[PDB]
Amino acid sequence: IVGGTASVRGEWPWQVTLHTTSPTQRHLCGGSIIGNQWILTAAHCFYGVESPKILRVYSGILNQSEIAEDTSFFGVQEIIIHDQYKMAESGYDIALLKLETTVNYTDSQRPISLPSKGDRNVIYTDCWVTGWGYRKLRDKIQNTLQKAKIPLVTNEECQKRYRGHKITHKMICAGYREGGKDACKGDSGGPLSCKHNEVWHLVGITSWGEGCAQRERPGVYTNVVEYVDWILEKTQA
Ligand SMILES: *[C@](=O)([C]([C][C][C][N]C([N])=[N])[N]C(=O)[C]N1C(=O)C([N][C]([C])[C])=[C]N=C1C1=[C][C]=C(Cl)C(Cl)=[C]1)C1=N[C]=[C]S1
Repeated sequence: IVGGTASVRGEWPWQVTLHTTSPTQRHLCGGSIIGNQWILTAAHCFYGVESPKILRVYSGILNQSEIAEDTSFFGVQEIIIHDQYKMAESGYDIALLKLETTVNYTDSQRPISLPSKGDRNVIYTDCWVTGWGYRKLRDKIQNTLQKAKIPLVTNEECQKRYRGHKITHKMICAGYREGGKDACKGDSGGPLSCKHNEVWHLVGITSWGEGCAQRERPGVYTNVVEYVDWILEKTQA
């Protein structure tokens, strides 16, 4: 996260850090608890990933340093990538992680509510992007979970900032005209959480963008509300 600040422990209880154990363990992407055994994240996070066996999901984390060899984690039983996904910039950058065990909800770990189709006309004015991602284009994973408030921008506007791409209705953008605050490398798969009516809603999934926090270059996120039926379909046993 660029231009953000340290989060308060348990402030974003649905936020998980997805680690890979290959070649040595390291943070790979962000993700969001949406079910007792379901993590919603970004499909592009799995480039090269051949098996769920090398994945480890850690919940209730604030600092990466909390994560050691003796720290409990959730194994991944299945990786479900949208069959229409090809690359981040094209869309359908969404994926589900079916955990090998169920998450016991608590103040440090609980699920975030999915947006409702009737919530497509709502104007979210209190959105935040979070992650252990880069603070600078060429930096490294951050120890403490960062947060940044970022206003949403209409797709028409986003399109103007990305004339080389096609911004579809299954995408949603957020950023400041002058940049300064944005998601960056390592925040991918993480949530774009918007508080509406005293309830936090998973509005988007950190997907892509040109550089980080650049002026006139909003971050592009997967528009979650467009995938509620897909999510129901893939999670319904
Ligand atoms: C994600 O942490 C980052 C988040 C960056 C979002 N940036 C922003 N709001 N300014 N994701 C990517 O870098 C995704 N991605 C891209 O955004 C582009 N953008 C073009 C316009 C330059 C290109 N390629 C990717 C991409 C990166 C990595 C993989 Cl493995 C794949 Cl398949 C695509 C992370 N995503 C992966 C690791 S960190």
